[PDB]
Amino acid sequence: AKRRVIVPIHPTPNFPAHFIKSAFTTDPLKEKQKARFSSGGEAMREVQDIPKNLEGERSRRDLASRGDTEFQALVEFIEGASYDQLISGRRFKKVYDVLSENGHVMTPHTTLHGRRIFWIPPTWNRAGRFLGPHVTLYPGMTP
Amino acid sequence: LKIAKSAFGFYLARRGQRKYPFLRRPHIKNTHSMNPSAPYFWSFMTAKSQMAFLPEENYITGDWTGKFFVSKRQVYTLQHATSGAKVRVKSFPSIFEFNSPSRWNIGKEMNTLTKPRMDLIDEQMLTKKQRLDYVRAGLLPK
Amino acid sequence: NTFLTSSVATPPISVIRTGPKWWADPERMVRQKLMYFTLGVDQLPLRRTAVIQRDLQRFHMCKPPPRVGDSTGYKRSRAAQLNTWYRRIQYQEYHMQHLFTRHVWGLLRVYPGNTTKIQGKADDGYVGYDSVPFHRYNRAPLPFPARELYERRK
Amino acid sequence: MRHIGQDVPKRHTHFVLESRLMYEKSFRDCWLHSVCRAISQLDEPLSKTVVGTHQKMLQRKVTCFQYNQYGLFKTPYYRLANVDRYHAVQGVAGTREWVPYVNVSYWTMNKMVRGGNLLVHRVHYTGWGTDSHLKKGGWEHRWNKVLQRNVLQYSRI
Amino acid sequence: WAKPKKRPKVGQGFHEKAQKWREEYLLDRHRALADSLRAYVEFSTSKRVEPWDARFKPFDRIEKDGVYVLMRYMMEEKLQLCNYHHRPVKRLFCNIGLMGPQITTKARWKPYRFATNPAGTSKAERMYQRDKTVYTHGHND
Amino acid sequence: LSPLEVQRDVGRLEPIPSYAGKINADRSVFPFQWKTEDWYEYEVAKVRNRRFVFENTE
Amino acid sequence: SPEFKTFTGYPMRDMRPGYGQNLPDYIMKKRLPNNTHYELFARRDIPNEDNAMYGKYLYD
Amino acid sequence: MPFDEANLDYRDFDAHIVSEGHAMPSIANEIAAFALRMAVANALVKLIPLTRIPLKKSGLLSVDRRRERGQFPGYLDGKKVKRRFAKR
RNA sequence: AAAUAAGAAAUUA
Repeated sequence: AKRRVIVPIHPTPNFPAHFIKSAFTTDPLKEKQKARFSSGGEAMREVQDIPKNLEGERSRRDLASRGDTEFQALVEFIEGASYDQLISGRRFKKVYDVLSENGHVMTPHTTLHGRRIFWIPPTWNRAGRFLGPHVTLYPGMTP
Repeated sequence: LKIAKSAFGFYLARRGQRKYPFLRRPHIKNTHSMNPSAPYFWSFMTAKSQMAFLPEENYITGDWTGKFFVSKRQVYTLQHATSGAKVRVKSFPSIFEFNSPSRWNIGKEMNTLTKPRMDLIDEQMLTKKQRLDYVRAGLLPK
Repeated sequence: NTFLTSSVATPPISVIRTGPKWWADPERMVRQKLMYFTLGVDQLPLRRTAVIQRDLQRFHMCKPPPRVGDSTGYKRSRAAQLNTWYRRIQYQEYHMQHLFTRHVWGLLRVYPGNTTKIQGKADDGYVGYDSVPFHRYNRAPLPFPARELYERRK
Repeated sequence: MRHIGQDVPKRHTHFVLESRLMYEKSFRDCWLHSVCRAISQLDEPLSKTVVGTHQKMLQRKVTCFQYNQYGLFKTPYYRLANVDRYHAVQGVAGTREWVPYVNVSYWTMNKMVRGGNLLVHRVHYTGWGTDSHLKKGGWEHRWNKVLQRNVLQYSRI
Repeated sequence: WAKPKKRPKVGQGFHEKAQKWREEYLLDRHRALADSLRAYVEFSTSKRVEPWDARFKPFDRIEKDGVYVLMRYMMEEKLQLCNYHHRPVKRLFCNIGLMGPQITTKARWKPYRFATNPAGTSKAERMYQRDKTVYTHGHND
Repeated sequence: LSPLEVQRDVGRLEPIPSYAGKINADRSVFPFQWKTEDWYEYEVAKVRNRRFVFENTE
Repeated sequence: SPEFKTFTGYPMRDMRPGYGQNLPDYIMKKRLPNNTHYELFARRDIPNEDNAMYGKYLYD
Repeated sequence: MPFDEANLDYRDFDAHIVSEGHAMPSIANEIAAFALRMAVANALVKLIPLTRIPLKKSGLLSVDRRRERGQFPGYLDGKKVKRRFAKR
């Protein structure tokens, strides 16, 4: 069948074990599938919803020093109107959760082209002609 | 390329029918070099001035053993006719000889005396498919 | 007339569909008007045309008025009727232009483009110096030199 | 040789080296060649001092000398082959398959730009660019402006 | 990109055939050349139809007035020497100066291929009745 | 009233600008109107002279 | 002419139809290839770029 | 038009327009004229401030952003026309 | 081949 063969990569000073099992696969029927997602310290705490169990002096220090989270959320969402930030739908979502706690022929192919908040910005390996979200091709004259 | 007529058949791509900038096509194939004109006889595919000297190639430049064919930009001179010596030129399949000397050749380059694309076709250098395609164009009888 | 060669005729409606680009290009329309005015004849059809087209141009970037659905189809048919009216108002003009131009050329001792009628002078299409040696539509042989429609003095 | 112990993956890369030597030969022969051409073809008198039979004679003497120079490099540049220093891919210069300032073929330009190796900047594929001059008159105009700052801004002496 | 198939070998005795065919193609070309030179010169030497288009002015005018007067009395000899070939005719008209700026601007001339007809030409068909065996580029009768 | 002295705000009364009827009209001054020959010559001269500068001056 | 967008102020080309690299006149005013970009290509663009800076054996 | 919209007499004003874009031997064409009209209107507004309100409503000061498509060698004409297609 | 500084207007899943 002329079955393709792939030789294992062993851990390397720049290429640690988890990087290898997550970014590299020796079975080439599993190539070109799709992207996998994982979570780190904070996004993990959000997704996993670990209720904090009460603890020693630090935990009660932070039960007494907490203040209004109903308010703090609100503030942080507002703060997106600051000159150096944008207004986030995520920040808003967090506020909401705390309050409620109780052309057309081509826009398959234009899918990147509006003003788009990104997560991962596209890169030149994966995107041939896209210029970036900030770009204005047909600028008007403004004083 | 589809068929390899030379080594380069292996190295080169055709790229369909692709356009090159004016008067630069990678390979100089002068199909037109013998293209009869009475009034333009002395200006067409010849020297732009009649006061130019004959090219390098009409002269023996160094100590030679001998040559097989002379170059095709060599110009036919009265001595080519008169001397009765071998005058060969590299054409395809092999070589064209000027055997039957005439003064009507004189003063033109052998480019112009050698028909590059002959009306004659070998059926034995053609695949059965290619022969079919030459019958479609109304060249080969069948 | 400088443009003498055989030509391709386009159906009137496609000529009119060019709108501002040709049929209603201001520049062209004005010298039509000049021809009529000089002959001492009102240019009414030209003015109708200019009115229709002027307005076409003014609203040309707007979206059409919102359509409510009707079993009658009275709306659709009234829009259509108006439209073909305008089309005909302009056919009449297009005809006038070809008409008067040919007539005026007859007065100016002008030779038309190949295969063209000039009512009093060349009944079958006039031709001289075509790429093809016969008259195209008669299938009759052309004389050398080019046939003359007018007596000699100038 | 004969494909024994070859160091480079593509053998034809060597041709690129050969090409370099061609340009070298041209530097060695250009001045000479062109002088012999100009003195040969000159119909007007050469000068006050060299005229008439002397000039005719000297002309023929020179073109005889020029024909005698074996290996003198007369080939016009546009007839030399352009071949990549990397993958030995070839392209016709003045065509979209050859990229002039890096002097690599389209194939290599693509490979090198997409995996980042060349540092370039992406610009909308359909226009003239970021550049003012190209934006004005396109390729010919920018070509001209380059002539202008290489030559014309000098009043030579 | 498929590996290029190998080209079949040349032929047996095709080297002789190619030699002979080119040989006598050249021998033929000598007479084709001789004949077309004869034709070219015969054309240069012989008369042509009048180059100007009479449908426009100043040429339409009755042959007894205007430009035709200017031609009959001042230019006739020269116009006949050059055999009404359209190039020298147009130049002579420029140099007679009594027309002056008009030659290129107001006056119209026949198109190239019509102006090249032999004097006496009656029907247009003549353009197509000239000899095709001869390589003059339409400069032959 | 010259168009600048006219009071165009329905709700205010503004001080009339000091140039209102004052600046006079000479075609020699403005609007700019000029011969084509001179314009050509000017433009070309201005390009050719970019580098004629004495930098070091007393 | 300042009327065309392409206006450099200098006569970029001379408008002579026949003019060619052939002519003695052209040869007399012409930039020789020595020390132009052609030389730069001749030296710096070669198959293994490091062989431009030093003998491999030496370095090794 | 801008002198009209502002209810002004054009004869009370001197204007000179300067071409800062691509020069051409003839700017007579409707697009160039659109740009002209706009320049004049913006000047008029800097000069007679209140005149801005009629002008802005009649859409004189408004700038349309349109361009010929960038040149591009893929298309036959260099702009809009894709090359010939044949089924295999 | 085209609804893109051009100018086109009414029969969705």
